[PDB]
Amino acid sequence: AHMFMAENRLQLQKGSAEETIERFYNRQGIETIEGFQQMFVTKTLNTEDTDEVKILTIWESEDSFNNYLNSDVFKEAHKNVRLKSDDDGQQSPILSNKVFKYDIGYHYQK
Amino acid sequence: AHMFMAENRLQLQKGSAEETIERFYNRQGIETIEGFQQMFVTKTLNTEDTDEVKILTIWESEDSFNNYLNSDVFKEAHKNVRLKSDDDGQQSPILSNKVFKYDIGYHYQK
Ligand code: HEM
Ligand code: HEM
Ligand SMILES: [C-]#N
Ligand SMILES: [C-]#N
Ligand SMILES: [Mg+2]
Repeated sequence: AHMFMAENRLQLQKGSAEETIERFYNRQGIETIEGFQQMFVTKTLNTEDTDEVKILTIWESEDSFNNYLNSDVFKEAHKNVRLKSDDDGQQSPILSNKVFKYDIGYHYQK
Repeated sequence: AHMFMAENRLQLQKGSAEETIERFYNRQGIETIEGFQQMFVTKTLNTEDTDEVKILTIWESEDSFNNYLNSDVFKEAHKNVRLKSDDDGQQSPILSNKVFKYDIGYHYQK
């Protein structure tokens, strides 16, 4: 069975990458989720006028990802997550998010 | 301090992801490079035009990755690689590559 990766790509107001990444430091239950293997939270290195933060999650299967999305644990972790565009998103530097999905065809870990 | 991720993004002819991914199964020395940690080879799902395959490499530092690019093993692994546009490359499904670079702000592995 092929592993699976999801990417949540966040476009952020310039300068806000570091404060946004810090939100991911403390766990909110992902460690309890069936099929979850790893998470990376990254800042893209470039000269763009917005920041880009990506959340990569590695899963034993797409199904395990799908089940996480429907889970109480996911819902709870995201209850206070808002976008700049939301009516109550005044304090949010998160301009947009876009989800990308991938088959992991090969993995090596030293 | 912070880990580092490099991405090589391969823009491929439609349908060629799987044959391309198979070329990455066999290690060619990257695992001997100081600071190398992990490699993922991904296929982007639900693409309708060109196929897309990404090679993600995870490093102890940007310096480690920089050293890999200068290495003999990098050279040896890539010596027979051709883009479709190369004089002898017409049969290659590889249309282009683009490199992206990331600071890893947070990582969790179950
Ligand atoms: C594909 C759907 C999504 C996945 C797989 C995902 C994954 C995750 C994970 C694994 C965590 C850590 C939670 C934990 O430690 O238990 C998290 C938290 C977080 N996510 Fe997502 N997420 C998704 C949707 C979104 C969306 C749409 C946004 C909008 C910006 C977002 C922004 C955030 C933020 C800001 C945090 C930190 C939580 C906080 O501030 O309390 N996520 N997410
Ligand atoms: C010049 C454009 C590049 C193209 C078209 C390309 C394509 C390829 C191909 C087709 C292979 C498998 C070779 C084979 O069939 O034996 C390969 C190997 C590999 N490439 Fe690239 N590549 C390029 C540059 C890069 C860059 C810049 C990186 C890192 C950012 C990278 C990371 C890797 C890794 C880790 C391997 C496996 C090497 C090993 O196991 O030692 N490649 N590349
Ligand atoms: C959420 N990423
Ligand atoms: C080469 N990727
Ligand atoms: Mg296909």
